[PDB]
Amino acid sequence: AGLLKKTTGLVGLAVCETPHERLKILYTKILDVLGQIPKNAAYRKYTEQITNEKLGMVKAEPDVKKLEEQLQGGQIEEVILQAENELSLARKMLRWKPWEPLVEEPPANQWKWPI
Amino acid sequence: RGEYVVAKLDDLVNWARRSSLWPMTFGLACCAVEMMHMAAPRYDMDRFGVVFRASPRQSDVMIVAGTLTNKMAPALRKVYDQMPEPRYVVSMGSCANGGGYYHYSYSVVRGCDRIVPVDIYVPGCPPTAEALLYGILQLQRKIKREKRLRIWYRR
Amino acid sequence: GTSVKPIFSRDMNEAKRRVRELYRAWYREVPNTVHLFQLDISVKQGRDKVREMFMKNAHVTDPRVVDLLVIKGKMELEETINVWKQRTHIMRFFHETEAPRPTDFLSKFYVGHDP
Amino acid sequence: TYKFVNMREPSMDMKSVTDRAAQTLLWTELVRGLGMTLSYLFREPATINYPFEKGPLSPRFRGEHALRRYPSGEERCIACKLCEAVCPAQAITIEAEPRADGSRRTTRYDIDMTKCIYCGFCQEACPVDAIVEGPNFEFSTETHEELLYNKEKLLNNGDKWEAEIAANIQADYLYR
Amino acid sequence: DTRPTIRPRNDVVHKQLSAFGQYVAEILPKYVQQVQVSCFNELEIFIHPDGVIPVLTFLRDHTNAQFKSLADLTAVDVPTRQNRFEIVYNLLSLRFNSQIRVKTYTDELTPIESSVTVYKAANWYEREIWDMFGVFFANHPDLRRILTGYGFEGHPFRKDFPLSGYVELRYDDEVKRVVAEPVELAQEFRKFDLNSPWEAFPAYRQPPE
Amino acid sequence: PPLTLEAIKDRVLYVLKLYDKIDPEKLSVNSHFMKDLGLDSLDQVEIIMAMEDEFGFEIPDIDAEKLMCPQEIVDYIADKKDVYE
Ligand code: SF4
Ligand code: SF4
Ligand code: SF4
Repeated sequence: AGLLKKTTGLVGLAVCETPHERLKILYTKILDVLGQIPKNAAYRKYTEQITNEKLGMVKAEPDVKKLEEQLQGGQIEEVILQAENELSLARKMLRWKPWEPLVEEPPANQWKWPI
Repeated sequence: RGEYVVAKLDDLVNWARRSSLWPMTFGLACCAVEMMHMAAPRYDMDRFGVVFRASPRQSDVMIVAGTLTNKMAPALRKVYDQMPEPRYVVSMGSCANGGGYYHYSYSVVRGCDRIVPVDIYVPGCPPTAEALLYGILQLQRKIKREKRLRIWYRR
Repeated sequence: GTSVKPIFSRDMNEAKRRVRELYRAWYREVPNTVHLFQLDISVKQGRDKVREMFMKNAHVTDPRVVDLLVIKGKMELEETINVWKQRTHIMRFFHETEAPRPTDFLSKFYVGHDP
Repeated sequence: TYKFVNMREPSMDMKSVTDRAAQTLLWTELVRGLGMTLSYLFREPATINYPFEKGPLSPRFRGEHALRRYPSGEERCIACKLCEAVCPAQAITIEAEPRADGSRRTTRYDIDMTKCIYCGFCQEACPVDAIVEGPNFEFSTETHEELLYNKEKLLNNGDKWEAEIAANIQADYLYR
Repeated sequence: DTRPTIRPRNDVVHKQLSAFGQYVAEILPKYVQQVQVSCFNELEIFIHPDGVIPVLTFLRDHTNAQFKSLADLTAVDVPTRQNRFEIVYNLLSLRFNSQIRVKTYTDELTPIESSVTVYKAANWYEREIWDMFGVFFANHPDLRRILTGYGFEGHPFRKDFPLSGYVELRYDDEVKRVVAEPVELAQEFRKFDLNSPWEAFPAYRQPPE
Repeated sequence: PPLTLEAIKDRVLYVLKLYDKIDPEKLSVNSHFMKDLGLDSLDQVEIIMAMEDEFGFEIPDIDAEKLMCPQEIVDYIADKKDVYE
């Protein structure tokens, strides 16, 4: 364990006295929205791989310090904030459905260098 | 003599006009470094009676320093008009006096003299601090070569 | 082929609609800019100068280009009222200094060997 | 590796608060500024007595140009035209036509001071070290036209700042 | 380094960003037309105009990308292609110390939805492109002229606006103001046709037409 | 006192008379701006603006295009002003 973090070292980014539980509830939350997107999508094929992966590390080891090394995400507040925008990123591409092939192929000589 | 009294008065009127004139800047570009890098202790100019001071209503000579863009052109003209008479302008740097590097570009006027009546030209990219100090010295010597009251009396 | 993405217009109707209150905004703009910027040119002088600039952009027949002229058109009026521009900027359209370029064949022939 | 700057954790003991309270009540950090400034006052200045003495320079100093010449007086310029081929501001204009003794050397060498950048690319571009950056800098003029140099002006400065330039280029050709 | 002249090349970086390029490709293959790694180890993403918001948001919050530092946004205007304005962003990720380039294509008329939602850094990296190039980005807070004279016409950094421009300033006595006029040059900017008539690099040789 | 339609009729036709291009001759009760009087759509924006100063009123652009003759100008503003004399 450890005594409360006096300062996370990043202004604006405050402290959270409930590291593992807040990470977990946010983590099942992103598991929830992962359901609506189809499983066959490479999004869901890749997020659930890292979902079940580092949900185990937070669940197995409850200490703040050991979790920091295992996830290499600085302080927990950074990680949960990082996972927070992962939730928002999950919501945006829920409606986007970027799984069908290219919208349209590029023009013939649009790419390729030199001109 | 009639010419002698106007001669003594003319000297007294402009003897310190070349020693109490106080420079004015606009400090556009890298020439704005030597602008006040001369105000640094090494090439002291405060000793020469000159001392940098914006105060556009209460200054004598403006050292135009940097690249003169068209976008700023109104600002300089309104400053020079607000400038009291007598007034002199010094074009420091190749860009200020003649465009220099950017002479061919679209957003710089080719030389400051196209905008303001330009006195002694000090060249340099940038002019090494004493080169303007030499240029300022030339301006003060030019002040001596003046017959203001003499011309008035001749008329 | 003709498939292009909009910004503000679909049909010339709404395209001509945008230039309508663009004129309306500009029509009411003349009385204040001349007085507040302290000019010499008359109010109707400005109004027709606004007017003629419309006629220059009149031969285009593409809803796709007019709006680009509209946004360019709406990119100037606020620059005048909010004293962003200066006297050399707004009297510039009042093309005054330059000599009048000769128009007949002889006068162009006399001035120089250019078209 | 890194180190913090702001964090201080000022101790709240009776002795420490006394120093902080004393500092605020009877100003001490401000008097420190007075002590530092007064110590500055009792120190000889660094000002230089121009023009009676002028600050130091280097053998590589880049100033007013000059077209040099050989030991016998021949123009080193041959109008190879490399200098304006690298002149970043296109301040160099060169033309060449025949010279009387069968030669076809240059006629025009105008480096516009108001266009020039004094980067020194010209002297490095010259294969015969014809155009160089002279040591002089006191050539301020009151007419824009004066700074517009020509062939004769360049050659005259070459004959004026000759001994100095020759010594500098002799003291610097090993570096280049 | 047995060859001090050449820049030493690295392969562990080379394949890893190559793998990450595939990673982003699979995640959202709707917009990425193709991904190109570089010998300089600068992988680049080629996206579609409608794809600006998705990919930019994707690299911003994703747990394996975290690219949230907008380096720059600019245009590489290429007349020879129908989409002359080539809008390109540069992204930086502090967590995985990598730099991502996302490249689009656009005509003079087609818009691009503003990226201010992704990065508010673009706020001013958006204005100048509209000024310097003329391409207009939709739903942006402001499209003001930031790097030109007031009332300036055209777009300079295009390959159409000449170096000297069209208008020149000068202070005139009659009007008592610095007025404009068609440009006139004391010296014409001389031409330096310097591209050699001999092929330089067989590697980057253009395929025969 | 209210603002009658004969008032509306004259003052709508009054400032229409004041603007420089319109000649008194071709002006009539109908005096359609496009095919009777003869102007441009921007000039149509011009006159409706002149109506704004005459009345001290406001008209939207959604209905400014249909105001194709003084009769509609008279009828349209009388409709919203809710005065029918
Ligand atoms: S003359 Fe040289 S130093 Fe001075 S503004 Fe121009 S480029 Fe900069
Ligand atoms: S100065 Fe040197 S480089 Fe320039 S034209 Fe003469 S010989 Fe050639
Ligand atoms: S020093 Fe001046 S003349 Fe020589 S190459 Fe540089 S800009 Fe041109």
